[PDB]
Amino acid sequence: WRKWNVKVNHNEKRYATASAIAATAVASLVLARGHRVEKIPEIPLVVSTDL
Amino acid sequence: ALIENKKAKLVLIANDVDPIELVVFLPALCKKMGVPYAIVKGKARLGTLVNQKTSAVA
Amino acid sequence: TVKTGIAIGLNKGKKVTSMTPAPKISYKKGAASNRTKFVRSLVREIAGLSPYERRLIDLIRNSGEKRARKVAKKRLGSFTRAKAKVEEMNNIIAASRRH
Amino acid sequence: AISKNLPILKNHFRKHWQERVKVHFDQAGKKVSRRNARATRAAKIAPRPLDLLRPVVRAPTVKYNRKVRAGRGFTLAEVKAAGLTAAYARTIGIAVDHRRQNRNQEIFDANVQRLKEYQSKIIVFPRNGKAPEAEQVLSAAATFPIAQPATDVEARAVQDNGESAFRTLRLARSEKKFRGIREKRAREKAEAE
Amino acid sequence: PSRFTKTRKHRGHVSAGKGRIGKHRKHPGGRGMAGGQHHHRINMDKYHPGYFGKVGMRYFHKQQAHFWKPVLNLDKLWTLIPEDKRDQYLKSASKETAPVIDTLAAGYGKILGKGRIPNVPVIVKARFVSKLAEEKIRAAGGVVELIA
Amino acid sequence: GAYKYLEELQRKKQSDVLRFLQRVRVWEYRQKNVIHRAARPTRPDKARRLGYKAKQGFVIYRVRVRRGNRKRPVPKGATYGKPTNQGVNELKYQRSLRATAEERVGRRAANLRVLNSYWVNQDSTYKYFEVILVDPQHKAIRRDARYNWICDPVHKHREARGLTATGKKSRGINKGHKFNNTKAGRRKTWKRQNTLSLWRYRK
RNA sequence: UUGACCUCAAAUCAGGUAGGAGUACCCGCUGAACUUAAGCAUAUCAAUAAGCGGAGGAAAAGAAACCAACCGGGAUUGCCUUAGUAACGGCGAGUGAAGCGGCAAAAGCUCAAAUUUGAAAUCUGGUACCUUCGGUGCCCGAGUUGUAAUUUGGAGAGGGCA
RNA sequence: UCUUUGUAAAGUGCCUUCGAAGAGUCGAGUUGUUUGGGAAUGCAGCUCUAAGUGGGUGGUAAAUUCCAUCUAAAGCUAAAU
Repeated sequence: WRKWNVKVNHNEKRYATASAIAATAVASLVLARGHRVEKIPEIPLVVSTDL
Repeated sequence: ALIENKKAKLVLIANDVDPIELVVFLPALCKKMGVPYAIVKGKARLGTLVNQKTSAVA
Repeated sequence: TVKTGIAIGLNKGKKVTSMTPAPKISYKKGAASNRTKFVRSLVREIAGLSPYERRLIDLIRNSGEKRARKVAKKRLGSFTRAKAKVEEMNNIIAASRRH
Repeated sequence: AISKNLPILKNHFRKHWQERVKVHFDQAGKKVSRRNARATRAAKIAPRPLDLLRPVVRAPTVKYNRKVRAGRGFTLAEVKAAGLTAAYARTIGIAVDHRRQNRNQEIFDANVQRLKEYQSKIIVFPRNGKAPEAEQVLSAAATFPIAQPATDVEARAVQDNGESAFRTLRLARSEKKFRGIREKRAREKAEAE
Repeated sequence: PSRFTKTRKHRGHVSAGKGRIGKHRKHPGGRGMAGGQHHHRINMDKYHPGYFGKVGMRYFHKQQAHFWKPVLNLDKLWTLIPEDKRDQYLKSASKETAPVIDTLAAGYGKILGKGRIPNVPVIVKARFVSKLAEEKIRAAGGVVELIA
Repeated sequence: GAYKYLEELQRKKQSDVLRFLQRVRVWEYRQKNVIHRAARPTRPDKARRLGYKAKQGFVIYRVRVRRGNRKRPVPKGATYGKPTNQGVNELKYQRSLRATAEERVGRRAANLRVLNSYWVNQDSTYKYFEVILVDPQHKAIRRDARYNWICDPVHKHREARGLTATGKKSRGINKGHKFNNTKAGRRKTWKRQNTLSLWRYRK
């Protein structure tokens, strides 16, 4: 009966999700996370629905 | 039930009834309804009369 | 028997239209039946009275209704039951006098 | 034992509480199992809605009688008014509650209308017919939602007649408080010559 | 996190922050609220006066639903009506169209007069009302009708 | 119907006729064995009412059980504890004499399942009951859909588990505000109220 | 003495059934003390451990002699809450539920007490056959001190009209 | 797939007369135990021991009016657990 799951405010979770979505678009943050997107044309990268 | 609506023309009550409470009221009920009743001897006789072993009333 | 439309007072509550539902047959349970009266009178015809009931009848005859009710409150459980039993022993006395 | 300025805490843990500890690790698994049971039961009763039709009922106490919720079953008066017998109602999917009494005209009307529209919407397959497969819906509760009845319009005219609504409350409470005294006084005044 | 605790910092020092003279013993003062009248009476009297004894009447089988009665003040009264309609009503502040406010539907039992509603008329459907609350609604030009 | 008359007459307990019958019958039952098979119910109406039907596979066993409190079975009255538990004499057994009688009868006729039992007599030292039992392996009971539930396995030793009428009465199984401690099982209720329920996302 | 009946026995009579095990959970009985109270006796630990009896895949409970006081809910169970609250308590240490509400699941019912009385309509067993978890004939038996059909309070029964 | 049986079985509308409903039990006193249950929550022993618009309950003992709500002293029952 040690605590395993931790409650987080819904709005705080969504705040963090929005920050992560926004950081997706930042070129420097993706490089810092190390995602080898240098030869990508531009980010946030978008493709057609054929994908 | 027959006595209670006076459809009985004669009632015969066996004296040999083991739990006497089954027939103690029969004389008083017969008197109240005004039917003729006789305390006859032997529930075995009534059983023989109705082709059974014991009948305790006919 | 309608409410007063006010949250305070004797008949407090919302004013609504009432339709007085059909009584359930559960509510007719204490009711007396011809069958059970006939059977109970017939059983009394052969059972007789209890020792404390004869004591009650003698107490009503000699001592009085109050003393009988006290003894019947002792013998039965409650005061209401004592009143009812003394009433029925009064009925027995009256029936004896009448016939 | 007792220490700095702190609230007095009442922690009931001086039995063998550690033996009776239930940790709900199976919350997710139980949710999955419940959804699976609902799915398999729906498949078993495939054309049927997986639940029964419940009545509109007024919540009992003075804290909740402002709200209307679901009941247990429709009264025998309600089913008779809807025009069907209790046994058949039970077979074709209406919850019938025998011990609930309706003293209320608008709860009566709301439940009868619930039953009428239920009969209008559902279709009963005949015992020996051709089985018109009918695209089961899975929730009578969602198909026939409980709607709180509106009481009065949002904007109406102001009627003042000078009672302040506080003196009336005070006087009602006082009349309740002193009714028995006044009745007793009337009895003594009548009985004394 | 255990790595942040002071046990990790006491690793190395003999007594673990509990003292050399007065050790960390088991229960040197008693268990729980022991000795509240005898040797913790000073803490009890300083920090929790009124602890010991009983004062009022009893109430067998008390129901809290009987005493459910949330209170609404006049300042918060106007927040019961929908926000988009609020400017409309304030501008069309007149009789014969006043908004009826069902405090009982909103979840309140009594109306209290915390004061200063605008001088528009308004219909306050309550089941209990304060003297000053009814006075202030009447002054504003509305009315309170009692409900149940 | 004679059963109505039997019922009212049996209610009239202190009437002279029932006093006489009580005396003679209590002497007879005292003279017979402590537990003995009865050829027929001595209260036909009461057996019928409690569930007995006069068909093959229904048994009546008369049983007498000793009256009084339960003396604590300790040597020389030594309890070795607190003065509260020092009592020996006027402690009361928590199950009724009816339940004790029907449990003894079930132990005797282990093949049968007790339907019920009813009071027939008592005296200073003994109380007398008649136990209705059903033969669950008789075909007249296995067929005849009115009584298969007794031959279903979950009804083994209802008297021992407390599922008979007196068992429910003793266990306190009844609806109301007076049975809040014992309504669905005393120990079940106690476990439920003394469990600490901790969810994944703690409250 | 033509033979019954009742009660009680005996059979290596015909066919069955119970016992023991496991016992995590479940249904009861029985039942402590250590411990806490900074001592200790009521209290607490605890209606717990140990002991005993009895089940199942769940058990138990269960269709109100319920809850309520409302504009009334409507079998039981479990969860969130009520609530560490009402209350109990050397009113000390401590203990301590329930109604309403939101949910999960929802399912209802049958006996006794009624004359079939124009027909004991009921059932075990033996024997025979068959399509053998059984069905159908005959025969004893059980049973009127009551086995079938009908009724269970939500009703229902009887008799008329439709 | 054969199996019509069966003027067989069940449900509904109106009216009339009825409408049986569980006893050493409810209940009361007292004793022990138990409960949060407090002039006594349940259980058990003992004593007393009913009634039929009766009985129970309505968390302060009692006597007088009412009212509200169920219908014990018999029984079965899946699921959630």
